[PDB]
Amino acid sequence: ASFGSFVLDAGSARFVGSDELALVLGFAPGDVVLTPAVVLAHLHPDDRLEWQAGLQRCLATGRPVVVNHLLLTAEAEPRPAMTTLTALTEQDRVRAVTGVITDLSDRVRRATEAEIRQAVRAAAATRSEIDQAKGIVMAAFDVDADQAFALLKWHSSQSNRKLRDLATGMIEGLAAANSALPLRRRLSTVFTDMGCPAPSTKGWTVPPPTSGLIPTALLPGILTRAAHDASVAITVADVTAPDQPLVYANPAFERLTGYAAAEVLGRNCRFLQAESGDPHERSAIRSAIANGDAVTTLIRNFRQDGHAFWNEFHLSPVRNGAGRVTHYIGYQLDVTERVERDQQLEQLASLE
Amino acid sequence: ASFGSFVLDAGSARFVGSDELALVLGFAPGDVVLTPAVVLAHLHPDDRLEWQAGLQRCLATGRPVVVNHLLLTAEAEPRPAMTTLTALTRVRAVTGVITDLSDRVRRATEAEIRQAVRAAAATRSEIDQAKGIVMAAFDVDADQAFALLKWHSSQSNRKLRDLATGMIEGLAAANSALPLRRRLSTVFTDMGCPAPSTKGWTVPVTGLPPTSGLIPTALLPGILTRAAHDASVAITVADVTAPDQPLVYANPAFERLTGYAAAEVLGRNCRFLQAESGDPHERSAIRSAIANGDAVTTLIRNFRQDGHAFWNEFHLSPVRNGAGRVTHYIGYQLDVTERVERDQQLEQLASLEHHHHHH
Ligand SMILES: Cc1cc2nc3c(=O)[nH]c(=O)nc-3n(C[C@H](O)[C@H](O)[C@H](O)COP(=O)(O)O)c2cc1C
Ligand SMILES: Cc1cc2nc3c(=O)[nH]c(=O)nc-3n(C[C@H](O)[C@H](O)[C@H](O)COP(=O)(O)O)c2cc1C
Repeated sequence: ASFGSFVLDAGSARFVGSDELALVLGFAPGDVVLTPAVVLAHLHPDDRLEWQAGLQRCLATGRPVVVNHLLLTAEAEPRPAMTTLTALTEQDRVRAVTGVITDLSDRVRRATEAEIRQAVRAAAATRSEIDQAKGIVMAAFDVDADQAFALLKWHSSQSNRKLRDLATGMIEGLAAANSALPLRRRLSTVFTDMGCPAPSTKGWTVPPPTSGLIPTALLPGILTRAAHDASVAITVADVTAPDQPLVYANPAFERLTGYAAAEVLGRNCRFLQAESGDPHERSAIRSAIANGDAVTTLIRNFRQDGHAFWNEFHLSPVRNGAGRVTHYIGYQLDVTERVERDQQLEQLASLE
Repeated sequence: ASFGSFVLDAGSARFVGSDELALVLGFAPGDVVLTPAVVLAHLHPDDRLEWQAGLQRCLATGRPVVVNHLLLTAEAEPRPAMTTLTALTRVRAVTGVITDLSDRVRRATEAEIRQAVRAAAATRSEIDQAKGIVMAAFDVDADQAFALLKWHSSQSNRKLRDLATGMIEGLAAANSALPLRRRLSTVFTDMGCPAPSTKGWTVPVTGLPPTSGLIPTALLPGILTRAAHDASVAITVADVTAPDQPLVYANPAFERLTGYAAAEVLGRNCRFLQAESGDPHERSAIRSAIANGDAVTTLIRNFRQDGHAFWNEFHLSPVRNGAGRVTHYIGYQLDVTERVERDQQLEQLASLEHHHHHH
């Protein structure tokens, strides 16, 4: 049960296994004729080449051999085992080899809970925190793990930083970042603070019966109050006047842009661009307004302070009783977070 | 594998020990003459009797023998060892193989620990990933994210590592159409965490009077009618002079938000968004504010025409005619689900903090 024995004759290859050998392997003594192939069968496949070689060398050299290996069990886990081999030399020639397979299970020393905890914590102290960085990126841009992984690799190349170095830098960079900024824009600044290229700034320009249940007399006060209280920016420009000046700006516009409604009347809305308006973008807007068509524009803008943001503003033409388009309505929206995410997908697409 | 061998002639008791046997015991081959008495001197007293018997047994029987024992080390703890004895056939001599199991035993222990570390390293990576997912999904720091993972592990009676795996697998399988915070919240509840709260509130409004700027007063109705029509947020008007405060205006942004066409809601009170599930106290708060001509903001649970729910923060602004009579009310509905979902997670952490401070 603990150990078994066999003998092989060099000349005739006659293998005689003992009753104990079958028992150490998981057999009854008489069940099977014990053979070397059967012995190898109950060894872990990693042990079979060395075990065979150990025997062949004992036959060729006659010196004793010891092989460390496992013993497979049909149901249970493998047990540590050892095989010793010795030879009988007749006239400087090996006549037979006797082998002894022993079960080392009773000599195994198991790992204490303490040393395991020490080793696990040592590894946990030296780990790369990319898994956390992976989770932050996937959730921040609502992308999957693979996509989040791909982005982190790209960002490292641009920063010329180790992949793990990017993970730590991003995490402690995000932690010290300004919480008042939205997350996606916060993360992009963390990446640019580490040498990654700033995101692109290019934009684009693309193109009521009446219920009668409101008294005509009461409509102006109702509609005036509605524009005042609306949570999105509303503006009106007199396209008949010099330089298409603004004639209305609601409080939401002040909040969005930092310019007080009073101190903006009479001016063209270009001022939101500071002195950084792109010429090609201006031509698209100017051409749209002159043509009296309805259009939507994505553009970068700036508040009365330096704070930049993406602005998707829609332009609606309004006619008078004569059918002449005399005013335009502008609907400004801060769409920074959508654009930040969409730019990351552009980046992933570019990796095709 | 460090081992040594010997051969012992039966009749003459001649003992031939290998150079390797000398080294196993702790001597260069030339330093010592190898005799059976020398071998036993490096075994522990308690092994000597069993070892001698095994050697005598293999001689008489000729049957293989194995003896477990120690090897004594000068100024060091003994090493585990094992002797194998085979006879060369009567018994002409016995071949012995003394093996030092010190290395094999040490490596097996080291391997068990390595496998353990790999298991722990895997469980740490998933917790770290889930920690990061929570951090950015709800925009909270790592301690808060980790605290919420511990909280939701407690509420679902799960171990933190099992929760982490469930959240990652579940989120991956969630419906991509749901905005992330709603999506993740339903993953926690699908795993046994209790459902989020449903109770809202109603508060007053804490400005400057409205003006129409420099819009020509004649063009104002057309200009601002167009404005309310194209605005991206919902706008509704109710006539509080008519019975049951019916809806008299609703812009397309309201139609997108609720799934109701204006034609099919004009003339009805807005309560239909509550789907007959309005909290009695919340309704009374709204009624009282309206009856008093107050400006209030209300958070309430609502449902589109298709039944799907959303958190609605809608502001109520009274409109007074020339004589000062409130004739209409304006409502601005906003889907603030994602914000509310974050506030609720933050609310769970703040509730725990208060508990720790005051118990
Ligand atoms: C009602 C209205 C609102 C506008 N709002 C914005 C805006 O928010 N941001 C912006 O960059 N341009 C806006 N524009 C465009 C500018 O006012 C300007 O007409 C356009 O950029 C062309 O500028 P240019 O005359 O310098 O080429 C708006 C135009 C109108 C008519
Ligand atoms: C302009 C306006 C908009 C409203 N919008 C909503 C809404 O979107 N969701 C909601 O639950 N209640 C809304 N209400 C409140 C209900 O229509 C109703 O006044 C309230 O539930 C009163 O309680 P009762 O229905 O029990 O009388 C609104 C009220 C007004 C005047």
